[PDB]
Amino acid sequence: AEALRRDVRAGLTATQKSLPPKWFYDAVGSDLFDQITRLPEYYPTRTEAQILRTRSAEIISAAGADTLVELGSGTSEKTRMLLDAMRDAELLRRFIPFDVDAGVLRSAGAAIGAEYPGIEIDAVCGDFEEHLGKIPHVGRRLVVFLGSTIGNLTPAPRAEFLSTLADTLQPGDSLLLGTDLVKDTGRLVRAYDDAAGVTAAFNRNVLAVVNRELSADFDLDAFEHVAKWNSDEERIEMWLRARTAQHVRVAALDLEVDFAAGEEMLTEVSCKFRPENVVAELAEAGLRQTHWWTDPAGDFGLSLAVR
Ligand SMILES: Nc1ncnc2c1ncn2[C@@H]1O[C@H](CSCC[C@H](N)C(=O)O)[C@@H](O)[C@H]1O
Ligand SMILES: CN(C)[C@@H](Cc1c[nH]cn1)C(=O)O
Ligand SMILES: [Cl-]
Ligand SMILES: [Mg+2]
Ligand SMILES: [Mg+2]
Ligand SMILES: [Mg+2]
Ligand SMILES: [Mg+2]
Repeated sequence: AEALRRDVRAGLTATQKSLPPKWFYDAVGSDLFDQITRLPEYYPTRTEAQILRTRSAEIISAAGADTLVELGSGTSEKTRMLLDAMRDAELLRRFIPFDVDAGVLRSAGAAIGAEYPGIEIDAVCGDFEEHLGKIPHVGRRLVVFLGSTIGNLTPAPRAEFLSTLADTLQPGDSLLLGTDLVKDTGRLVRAYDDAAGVTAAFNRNVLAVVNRELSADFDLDAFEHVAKWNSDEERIEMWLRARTAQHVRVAALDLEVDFAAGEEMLTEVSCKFRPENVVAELAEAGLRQTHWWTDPAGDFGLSLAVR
């Protein structure tokens, strides 16, 4: 609660307004993201799923893990391919989902616990930039971070995250990391600006979160969804653009802020990767990439790495 107060105050009073994307993921937002994963324009989920379908047995063989830790786990739908391979290999003992959204952990924990009789479920609620120490150091761990969620951190915080995560890995542990790759810029923008309007609803939902949690009065349909490709930084950006001037009261903060007509507020970055740079970022964090896989079109990459 304090985290949200501080993030919203800092974000809305900055000259370039912004909100952190972790706050998209309340119950409504997590469900909207689940819908995003099945949009025709949003290739990341099905392409990473393709790689996992092909490579899960190999990944499990390489890792030899009895414990799957998943960061930003969400519904853990793709994760079931890894869990199935761990069960086939007679290795699976434990699943540790980690997420900021307590609801999605309760749902996924319940489902996975039932689908895999005899495995321990130990859900951890937290922010993966601050609370990795809540994850138990137990067993032989395959730590999984799918979806290119690592791209939702800009380069300095990403490097700090990776180094911190690397320092939690013991010998015998492995990191499986999904990274979305640089590609045609039209395909990229459309993946964040679908015909169905679902991404736009997901984006505007951060305003609903602030409205509810902090007693604010954002008018959601006064804000236009804008997805941009930033070619200098090689990242997708999501923005909310005020269609007309807006006066917003955030009552829990005793705060009033103004949006000019046309004023844009940054709600998310999604950094896109060049394959050879993924090796370098891992190495910088003290991790040796041991395997690299891509889908048949080269849209998406999956790394396995160790200390
Ligand atoms: N800072 C943060 N700390 C912990 N979880 C976060 C987070 N920011 C986002 N999340 C969670 O990470 C997930 C991002 S969406 C990705 C979901 C799923 N792993 C997939 O690959 O499809 C959501 O479940 C969201 O609630
Ligand atoms: C979760 N993260 C990987 C998504 C979040 C997202 C999807 N659409 C808009 N934002 C992405 O950056 O593609
Ligand atoms: Cl819009
Ligand atoms: Mg059996
Ligand atoms: Mg209005
Ligand atoms: Mg309205
Ligand atoms: Mg538009």
